[PDB]
Amino acid sequence: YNASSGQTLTAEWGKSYAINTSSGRVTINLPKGTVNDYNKVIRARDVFATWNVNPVTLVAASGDTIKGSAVPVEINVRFSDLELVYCAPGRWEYVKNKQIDKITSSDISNVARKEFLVEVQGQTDFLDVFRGTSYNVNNIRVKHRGNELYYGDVFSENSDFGSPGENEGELVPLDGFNIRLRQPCNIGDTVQIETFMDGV
Amino acid sequence: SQWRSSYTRRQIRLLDSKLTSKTSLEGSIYVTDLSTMKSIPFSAFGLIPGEPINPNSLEVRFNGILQELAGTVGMPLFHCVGADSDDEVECSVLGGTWEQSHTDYSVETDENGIPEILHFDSVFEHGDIINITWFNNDLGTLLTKDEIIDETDNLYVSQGPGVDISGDVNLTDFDKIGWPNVEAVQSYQRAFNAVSNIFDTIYPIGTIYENAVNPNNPVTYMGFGSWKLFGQGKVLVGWNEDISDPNFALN
Amino acid sequence: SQWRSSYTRRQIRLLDSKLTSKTSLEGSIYVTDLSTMKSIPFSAFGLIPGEPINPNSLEVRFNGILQELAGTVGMPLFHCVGADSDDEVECSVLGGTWEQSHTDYSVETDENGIPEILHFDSVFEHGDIINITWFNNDLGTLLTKDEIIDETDNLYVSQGPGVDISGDVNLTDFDKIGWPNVEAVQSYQRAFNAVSNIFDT
Amino acid sequence: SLLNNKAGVISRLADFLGFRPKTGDIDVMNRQSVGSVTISQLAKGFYEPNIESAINDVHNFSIKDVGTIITNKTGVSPEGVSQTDYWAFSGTVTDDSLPPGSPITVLVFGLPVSATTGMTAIEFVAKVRVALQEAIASFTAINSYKDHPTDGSKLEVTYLDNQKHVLSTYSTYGITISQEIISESKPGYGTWNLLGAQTVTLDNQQTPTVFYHFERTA
Amino acid sequence: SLLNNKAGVISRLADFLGFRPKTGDIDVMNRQSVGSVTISQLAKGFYEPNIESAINDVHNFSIKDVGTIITNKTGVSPEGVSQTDYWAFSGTVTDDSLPPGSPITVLVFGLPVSATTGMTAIEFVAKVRVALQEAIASFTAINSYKDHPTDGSKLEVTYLDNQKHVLSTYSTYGITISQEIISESKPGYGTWNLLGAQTVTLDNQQTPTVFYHFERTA
Amino acid sequence: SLLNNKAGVISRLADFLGFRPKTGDIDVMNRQSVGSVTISQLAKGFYEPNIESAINDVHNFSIKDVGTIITNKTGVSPEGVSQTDYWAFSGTVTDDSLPPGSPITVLVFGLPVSATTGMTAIEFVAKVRVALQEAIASFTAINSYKDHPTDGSKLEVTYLDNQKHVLSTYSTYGITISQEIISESKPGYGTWNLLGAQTVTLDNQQTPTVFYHFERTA
Repeated sequence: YNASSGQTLTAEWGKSYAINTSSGRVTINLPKGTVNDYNKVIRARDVFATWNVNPVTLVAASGDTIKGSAVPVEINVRFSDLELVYCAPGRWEYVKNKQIDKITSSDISNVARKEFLVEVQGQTDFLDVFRGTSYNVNNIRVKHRGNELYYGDVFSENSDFGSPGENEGELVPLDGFNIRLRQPCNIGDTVQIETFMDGV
Repeated sequence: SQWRSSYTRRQIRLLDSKLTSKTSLEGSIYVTDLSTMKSIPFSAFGLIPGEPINPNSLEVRFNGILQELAGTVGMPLFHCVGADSDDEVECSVLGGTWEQSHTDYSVETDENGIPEILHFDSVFEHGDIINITWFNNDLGTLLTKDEIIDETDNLYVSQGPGVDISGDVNLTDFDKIGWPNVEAVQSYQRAFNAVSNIFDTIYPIGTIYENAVNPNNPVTYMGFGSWKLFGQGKVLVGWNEDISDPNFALN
Repeated sequence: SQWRSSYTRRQIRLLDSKLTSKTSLEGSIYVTDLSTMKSIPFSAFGLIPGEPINPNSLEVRFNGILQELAGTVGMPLFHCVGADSDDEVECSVLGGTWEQSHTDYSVETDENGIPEILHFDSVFEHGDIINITWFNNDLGTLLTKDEIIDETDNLYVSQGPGVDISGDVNLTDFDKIGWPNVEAVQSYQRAFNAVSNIFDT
Repeated sequence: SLLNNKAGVISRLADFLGFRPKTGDIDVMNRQSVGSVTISQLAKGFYEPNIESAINDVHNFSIKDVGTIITNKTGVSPEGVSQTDYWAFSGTVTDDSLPPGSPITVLVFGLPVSATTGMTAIEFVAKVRVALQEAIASFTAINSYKDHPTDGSKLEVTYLDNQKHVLSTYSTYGITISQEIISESKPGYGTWNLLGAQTVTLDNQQTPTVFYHFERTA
Repeated sequence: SLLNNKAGVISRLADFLGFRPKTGDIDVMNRQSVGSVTISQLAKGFYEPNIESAINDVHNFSIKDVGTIITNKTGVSPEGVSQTDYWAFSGTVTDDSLPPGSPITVLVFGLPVSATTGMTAIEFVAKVRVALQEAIASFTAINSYKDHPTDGSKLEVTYLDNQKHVLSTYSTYGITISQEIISESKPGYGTWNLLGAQTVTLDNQQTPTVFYHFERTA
Repeated sequence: SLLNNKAGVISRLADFLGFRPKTGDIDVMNRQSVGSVTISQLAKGFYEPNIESAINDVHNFSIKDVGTIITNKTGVSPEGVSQTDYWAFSGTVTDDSLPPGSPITVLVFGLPVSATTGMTAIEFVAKVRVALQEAIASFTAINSYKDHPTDGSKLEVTYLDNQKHVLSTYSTYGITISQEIISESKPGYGTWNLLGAQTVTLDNQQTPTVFYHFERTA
């Protein structure tokens, strides 16, 4: 597909595509509504890499997402090749990070750290976890610099975790946003909390 | 995960040859013969080990002027009119030697992470300033209370203008219907808060409704209103305000 | 790796009249008499089928020059002083016939949901170049309850309570209507989302 | 190409505004092209042929030294003539963003005129007189003004230079401001003097021709 | 400093392009510097000495009034001479973005020429003739053109002004467009007339010298 | 309005810098206004009247053809005169960003001068001599320089053009750089020759008046 013809393109299931974005943008729009067909890969790539420079513009049309929030994805990756099938849970698979010559492969989860220096005593809970969005419960991270015990598959008296703002005792379920702790800890005894989170 | 940069930016100032007499410094000072070397390698700008930019959306400017440089792409293209020695088009050398501009005018970005060297050709005045603005994250916009007010606009149906009701009447007896037993209703506003409000204006008391097949009280299929069967074995005929109508004027 | 960025730049280069040889193409070529048509429509620019200029933000630039053309809104206002025929004040016309400016200086953008069209007024040299700014629109939405819960009643009516309908009937026969051909209907609530709900009620 | 074209100017200041010099131009001291880069702009850093030098060169070219004889048969002194004009004013000063009698400034052909709302053209002109004084006092483009003899709403105007000045009629604040050109400006420079008449019979003419020798007095 | 330097120009329009005036320049009416700010640009708001006024001043300086006698021993009328040139064209019109015989416009030395792909230089020139008519009809830089007598692919060209015009050979759409300068332009202005010859014996010369008195007829 | 005003210039290059042409200006070949758009800038795409053409027009106007007789009673040849100046230098070269004896470049009235820290004005001038050679060698604004006879810290300077050059005293790197104007430049162009003296008794004068006929030799 020339970068010269349109700045967009659309829709052939079993037809495979070298992509020129040099002359300008390429905005790809794949077929939609797709019934139960799935089973259908489409192919876009860089024979020559005009990705980077002027990249892809990948547009799924509404409906079934490719992945996540369905907003149009863009690929800086210089070389690239795009294997995407319509996947029966109304989905378009995308091979993560890939090109010729290069194994970029799989995916990188996201750990960030935020230390809580404890003051004032009290401080048996911490709210919103990382300010934006939520904590990811499955891997509990909190430290007194002693690294605190599991929240666990079964919340226990053994597991020392408050979990958000429970009225009395402490809440059996864990919530991402707000956490609580059974301990007042101490000022200067630092509650050091991290997540293993999906998206940043 | 790296959270990288979230914008930042770069700008370079070079002066030529001995006029500096000093070598390049960070992204602050650069030095060269300007006519000798087109483009830039950038370690010339300040470098920090995030891979800085979306190479696609790249603000590359010089003087104080916004100008489209990076890649030696342009919507006019004209690599064949890169064409030094003013051989105008067609890529065939005429007059002086034409050659394909691999680097067309302005900047030609390069290979893998970012341009490794942005490859530029144009003349400058020996003191240079080059505006390199490389964004990350995004830009949201924020408005107060006008969304919730302006956005529902097409959503809802508004109350619109409120109406006073000067004409309404009521039955002072609901067994025997009609005059002499009728009572007009004093002025008050209808601002339509719910459907029933709408319902009363469309079916004010004394409204004659007829469903064809439904024997049921209208409030059954409607949901509103106190309804009485009416005019059985009786035709409805326009009552006249001209008393001369012997039947249909006087009651 | 690169975080990249969320944004788009757009441009046109137009050449006037005959001199082009080349019709308006994508956001690549545009041809016209600059004299004749003020502004431009954009399909003549780079377009994704949607989302021009998240309405809280615009930068449209021409030449290499950087100025607020946007929307033909301006802090000077001068919607009067747009003023072809150059009468200065009062918008009352004197001498040559004066115009309250439909489009005051430079870029106007009409359209509602987004501005599918832009308008513009300026005179340029034969060759023109344009520069265009589309921010990521997506996010900001706000405010919680106590105010918006007060926002509803004084203004937009309400759905009010929903009503069960036990007296509905449906036509079994649509040529010769009704009895014997009728069907009693089971009870159902009517919550009014649209006027059709109302209309049928 | 407009990019590096628009790149262009930087510093304005026609010293710094470039000029493609005339190819093979010796007319300066039999030396260099008109508009060639000068030690003025070198000191200012600008290394290119420029608009500044181009003006002074031809300027220095078109200026004959004091005492030079200009000779014609006609007899008009070479000395330039300034343009003299009327500025016709009409209406009453009107500002609807201020109450009546609101002092405002009005630019008359670019001359600010302080006037209060409600002034007719005459009272407006009364204020215009104040500005024209400054235009004379600042000596900006206006040699002198004079009140229109039979009209208070007009003013006789004289310009400093010998150039031609044509301006556009406009109406501000309910005051129409128009320029009525009275006298054309005439080309010339400096102060010149007719020496007198020389009658000359050309070589094979029968008819003696008269000349008028104009010395430069300034 | 390039910042506030680049700040500079704003409005273009050499009216509005500033000029550092000549220091102590009376040459205008024995009054003001060349390029001093004029009532024209005041009316336009521009308050600074400018390029506009600088051109008209020296212009008004270098223009001698009608009837002025120019005298030389040589005898060439002061009247300027326009430059006359050939425009040499070659090749066949070629557009690979369009089918053969595709009407396109070709800028010949900045003159648009409507031509269809496949036209040789001659057919191209046939179209060039159309444009040159407009260049004459619009009276833009081109006084007249004439077909090259022995060549259809060349055109004899005449320019409006008396200036010198040198252009660069280029080849567009398989059409090489080159300018062949025929006649040099000569300095001068207006219409002038030789009165005749005056033979003059200078004061202590033995040899009578002849002069040629050129009156300005326009 | 500054928006579309500032829109303005694009390409700089006074070819491409517009000019509002003189209204009703025939002075070019009795044809077009001064500064009218020329085939030069047409070829360059610029379709508007411009500053370039305006300079050459009046230039071509103020240049009398070779052999033209200029006549005066005074007797000064029309030939222009370049300005000659002193450049007074003082102090010791000082760079506190470098050790003593650190080679640096110093711009003298825009002329780079390579000098090492610690040089007094004289040693600085010793280097200034090197630059002035280039200023002569590049033939930029400087016709010639000469060492001040009694002062090493001054230099006699001559400029290429006949224009007037006035520069500002400044002190860089502990070196004060000032220009001392020696000789005024005089208006004129080309090379001219006095033919001799003509004594003329005007028509009804009693007194014979002498003239001086200046032929143009270049």
